[PDB]
Amino acid sequence: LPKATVDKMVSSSVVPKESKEIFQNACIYFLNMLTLEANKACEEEKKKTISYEHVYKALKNLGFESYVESCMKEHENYESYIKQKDSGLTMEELHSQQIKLFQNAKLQFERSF
Amino acid sequence: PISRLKRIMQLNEDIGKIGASVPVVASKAIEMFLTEIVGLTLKEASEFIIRATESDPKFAFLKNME
Amino acid sequence: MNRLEKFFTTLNTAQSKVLKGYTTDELVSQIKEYVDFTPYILKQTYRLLCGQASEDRRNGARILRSLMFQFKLVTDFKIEYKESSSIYLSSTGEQFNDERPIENVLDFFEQISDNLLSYEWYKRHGAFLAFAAMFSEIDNGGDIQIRVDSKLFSKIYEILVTDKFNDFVDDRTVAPVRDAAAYLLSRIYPLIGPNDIIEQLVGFLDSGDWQVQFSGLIALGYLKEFVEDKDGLCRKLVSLLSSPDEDIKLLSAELLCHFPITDSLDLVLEKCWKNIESEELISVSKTSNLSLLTKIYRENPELSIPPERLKDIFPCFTSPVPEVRTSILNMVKNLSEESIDFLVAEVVLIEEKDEIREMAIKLLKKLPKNLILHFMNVIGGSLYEPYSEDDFVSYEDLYFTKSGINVVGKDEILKNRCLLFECIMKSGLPDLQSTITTSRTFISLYRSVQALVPANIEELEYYFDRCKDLKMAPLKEFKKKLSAPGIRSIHPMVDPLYSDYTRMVASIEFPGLERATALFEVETCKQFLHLFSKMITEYYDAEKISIDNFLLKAYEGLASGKDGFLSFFEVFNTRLLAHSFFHKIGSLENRLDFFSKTIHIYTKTSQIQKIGFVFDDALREKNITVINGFMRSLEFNEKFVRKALEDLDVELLDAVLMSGDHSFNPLFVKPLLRNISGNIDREASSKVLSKVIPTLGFSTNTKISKDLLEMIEREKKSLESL
Amino acid sequence: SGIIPTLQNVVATVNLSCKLDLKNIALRARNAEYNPKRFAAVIMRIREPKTTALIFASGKMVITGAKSEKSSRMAAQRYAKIIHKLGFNATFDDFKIQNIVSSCDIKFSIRLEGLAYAHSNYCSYEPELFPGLIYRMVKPKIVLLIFVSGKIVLTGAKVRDDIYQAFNNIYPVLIQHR
DNA sequence: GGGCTATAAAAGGGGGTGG
DNA sequence: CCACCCCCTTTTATAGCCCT
Repeated sequence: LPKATVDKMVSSSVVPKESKEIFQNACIYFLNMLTLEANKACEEEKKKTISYEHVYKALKNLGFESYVESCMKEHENYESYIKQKDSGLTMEELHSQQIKLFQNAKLQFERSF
Repeated sequence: PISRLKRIMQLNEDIGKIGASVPVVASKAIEMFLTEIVGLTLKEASEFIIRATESDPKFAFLKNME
Repeated sequence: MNRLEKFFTTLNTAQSKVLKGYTTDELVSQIKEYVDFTPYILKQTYRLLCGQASEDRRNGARILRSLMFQFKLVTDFKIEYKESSSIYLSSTGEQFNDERPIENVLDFFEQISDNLLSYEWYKRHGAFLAFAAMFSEIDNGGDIQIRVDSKLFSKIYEILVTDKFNDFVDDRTVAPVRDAAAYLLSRIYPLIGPNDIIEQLVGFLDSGDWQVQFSGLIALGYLKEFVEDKDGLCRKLVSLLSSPDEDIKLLSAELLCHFPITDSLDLVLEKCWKNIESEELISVSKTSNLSLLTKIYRENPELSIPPERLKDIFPCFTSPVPEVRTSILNMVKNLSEESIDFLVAEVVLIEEKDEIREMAIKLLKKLPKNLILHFMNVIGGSLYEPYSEDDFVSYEDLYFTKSGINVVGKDEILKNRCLLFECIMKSGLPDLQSTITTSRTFISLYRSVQALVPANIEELEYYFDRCKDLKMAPLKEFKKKLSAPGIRSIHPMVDPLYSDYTRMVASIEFPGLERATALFEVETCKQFLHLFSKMITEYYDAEKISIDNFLLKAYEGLASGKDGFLSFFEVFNTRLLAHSFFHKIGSLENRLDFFSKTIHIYTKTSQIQKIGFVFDDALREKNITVINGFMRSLEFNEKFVRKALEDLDVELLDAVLMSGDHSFNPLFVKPLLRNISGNIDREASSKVLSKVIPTLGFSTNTKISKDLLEMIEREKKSLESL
Repeated sequence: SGIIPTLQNVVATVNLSCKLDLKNIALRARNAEYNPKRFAAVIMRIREPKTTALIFASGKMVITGAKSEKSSRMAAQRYAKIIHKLGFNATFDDFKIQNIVSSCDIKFSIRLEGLAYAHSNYCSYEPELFPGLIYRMVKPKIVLLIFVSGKIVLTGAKVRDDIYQAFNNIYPVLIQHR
C-alpha cells in the first residue's frame, strides 16, 4: 500500500515520524490478516475463487461486528454503481441505415473539399 | 486504492484467485476499521498505541512485532 | 558499523540497478576497513545470493570475493562421476498441482555448499556464483581456514547432466544455473591434478538428449585452452553440425570457429551451405555458420564462393535479424562482384538501422555502369509511391506497402536515396535519356556532377502536365500556398509538395544563389541539405562556383534563428576562414549569435588559433555557449584558467569550469573555500565547489604547460597533507 | 485520401493438437509464469520481438503483443520451436489473425455530442464514465473509439484491409461532426 | 509513473440459473 | 445434467483527472 494514503487519513498536535512509519506497517499487516482468514473461508466452502460473501464471514469470525455492518452497506452502494454503468431493424436493415450515413457524409465532404 | 489491495492479495501463491467484488469491499472496510482504532488511541493520549492494544481484547491480535 | 547498515538496506530496498551498483562498489572498496564485522557482512550477503532478482546474486557474489583476502581454502577435490535419475528444475513442483540461521562465520560456507543442489534454481545459480568468486581470489589468501566440500566436482557433474532448466527469453537459449556451474568447473580445473574431466565432457556431445549436449558444449566453451586432444574434439564438432536442435549447431560452429580447421575443411562447407539452402523461416544457427565460413575463406585464400551456392546468400540482406545482416557484409567485404553489388545498394535504400548500412556505404565508396542506371530509376520515382517488387531483388513488407512508407515518412525515404547518391558521385557515371516528379531534382545534380568532371525556370504549369505528384493536388490551393508563402493550409498535399517543388526549383537552377536561400528554410529533410552543400564545396575547390550573395545571407540565417543553413557550414567549414568573408565577420555584431550555433565545426581543427579573437569577444559578452566550444582545446582552456584564477567569476565558473578539463579543478579548491568562509557569494561558491570535490581525484593531464602544470602539482600535494 | 492509420497490436490463434503438460513447461522455462488458481494457462514472453503468448492445455495457443502481421506469425513459429525443444510433439496446424488494434491521429478536434446524436443507436457516449464514444460499424465488423483530442483507435478487424476500408468510411463522418 | 474507466479477439477453468 | 452466460487474464493504443 502507499504510505501517503494512510498518512493523510491519520493526520485529518503533530504525529511522530517514527509512529508514521509504524502505523503504515500496522496498516499493511491488517490487510494480510483479513486476507489469510478469508483464504480459509474460501477453502471451507470448497470454492477456488475468493467470494465477497466468504470475505464477510471472515470479518465476523475475527471479532469485528461494527466493521461487518459497514461492509454490507458499502457492497450494496457498489452494486448500484456497477449496474448503472431497441432499434427494431435487423442486422441487414440496420446495415442499410449506416451505409446511407457513410454515403451522405462522403457527399457533404466532397462539397467542402 | 482498489488495485493496491488486489496486487498484494494475488502476490501470495496460497491465495491464488480473488474476486473483483471481494477486493473492492475489503479496500473500504480495512481502511475504515484501522482509522477508527487509531483514532481511539489518539483520544487516550507512541506509548499510547501499545496501551490501546492491551485495553481492547479485539486489538490484542495486532502489535505482535516492532 | 552504521555505514554497513546503510549499504545492505539500499541493496534490498532500491529499485534501480545503477544505485545498487555504486553501493556494491563502495562496500567492495572499503571492505578492508569493515573487516571487523565479517559475520554480519556474510549474514546480509547470503540474502543477496538467495535473492529471486538475478541482479542481486552477482552483487552478492562480488562482496564475497572482496572478503576472500581474509580466508584460505582447501586443495582436497573428489573427482567422481555418478549418474542419478533426479532432475533439477526451477522449483519443488509442489507450488502447482530448510535454511539455517547464519550468525557464525562457518555457517555461511556450510549453507552455500548445500544450496548448490537446492530445489529452487535461483538458490543454485546464486551458490555457483558464490563459489566462482571464492576461487577468483584464491591466490590472495589469508590465515583463517575454510574447508570447501570435496564433493564439489560430483555436485557440478550432477548439475550439468541432471538439471533440465533453460531460459528461452531470446532466440539464443541459455541454461542459467548450468552455465554458472560450467564456469565454476573451468575456474577450479587448474587446482585439480591429472583428470579425465576434459575427455568426459566430450562424451556429453554424443548424449541422446540435447540438454546434456548443451552442458557439454558450454563447458568446453570455458575449458577451450585446457584441451590437449584438439584432433579428437574437432572430429565430433564437425558431426555436431546439422543437428535438429538449433542451439546445438550455434554453439558447435562458434566453438569450431576458435579451433583451426585444415584437414577436413571441405566436409565443413557441405554442412554450412546445406543449412542456408534448407530455407527455414526462423533460424538462429544461420548467423554462427556464416562466421565459420568467413574463417575458411580468410585462413585459406585459395578458395572462393561457388556460383550455384551464391544464390543462397541473397535473401540474407533482407533478414529481419540484424546479427545476420552484420555477418553478410563482413563476409563479402574483400570480394568485389556485380552480383552482390546490386544487393549492397538495396540495404542503403531499405534497411532501417544506420549501423548496418554504414558498413554497406563504405564498400560502395571503395563501379559498373549497369547498377548506376538501375538505381537511378528507383531514386527518380515518387516518394509517396512505395518501391516495386520485381524491380528489387530483396523483398520486405516495409518500404513496399502503401501503409509501410507512412511509418518511415517522406524525410526517411529521401535520406536513404541521398546516401546512395553520394556513393555514385565517386566513380564514373554514364548519362541516360530515361526520366520520370522528384526525377528532375536528382538528374539535374547527376548532370551537374557529370559537368564537374544550367537551364532556367520554365512555366509553373509545365511541371503539372509532366509530373504525377503535382497532377493530383489542386493548383487553386497550391498557388495560394505559394503566394503566402509560409502560412499552412487545410489540404494534406499542399505542405509536402511545396517542399518537393522548392527542392526541384533550387536543384535545376544549380549553380544558383537566389532559389537556394528559400530551400534551406522550408526543407524538412536534413540529409538532402548535406548532399546539396556537398556539391557547392566541390565547385568552390575547382573554382567553378562564385557564391558571396548566398554566403552573406547564409551567415544571417543562423544569426536570425534559421537552423537550416547549419547543414551548409558543417560541409563548408575551415574553407570559410580562408575565404575573404572571414574579414567581414570581424566587424559584424551578429558574430556572437552566429558562433553560438556554428562553434563546434571550427573548434575541431588546429585553425582555431586564427579565430582566437572570438574567444576574447566571448570572454567579454560572457556567452557560455561560445566559450564551451573553445574549452575543447587545451590552449584556449589554459588561457581561460589564467583569467579565472586572477579574476574570479563564480556565477560564470559553474557553467564553464565543468565543460573544460578536470585537471585544472584542484587550482580552484583553495580560492573557493576563502569565499565560503568570508561569506562572498556563499550560495553560488558552495554550489560550484560541490562540482569540484567529486572531480578532485581526476588524473592530471601531462599535456598542460609547465606554467600551470607545476601549479597543479604544488596545489594537489598541499591538499594531500590530510 | 488523407493519412494512413498505424497499427500497434496483433492477436493470433495457433493450434498444436497435443496434450501439453502445463507444470513441466512452467518448471523448465525461466521466461514462463504460471498459477493454476489465478489462470489455467502458462504465460511465456519473448524479448525479440516483444510478444506474450498464453499456452493452454490440449495444444491451444494465443499470441499477443506483436506490432506487425508477419511478426505475429514469426513469433508463433518461435513459440512452437520452444514447446518442441521440451520433448512435446509440436505441430503448426493453423494460424488465424483474430484482432488488429490500430491508432490514427487527425489534426482537427471532434465534438462527440453531435456524432452521438446522428448515430444514437450505434454510439453510447458518457462524459465522466469513459472519455470517448463506443462507435460500432456493422460491416466491416469493427468497433472504433473516437476521442475529443483527435486520436482514434480501431479494433476488432480480422483482416488488415478492413481497418483501411473502415477509416475511409469514418473520415467523412468525422468532418461533418467538427 | 501508474490507477480509474472502455473496446476487440482468442482460450478454459470455475461458478450461478435454466430446459 | 449439460447448456448458457458470467467472471478471470493477456496485450495494445487512446485520455483527462488524480495521486505518489
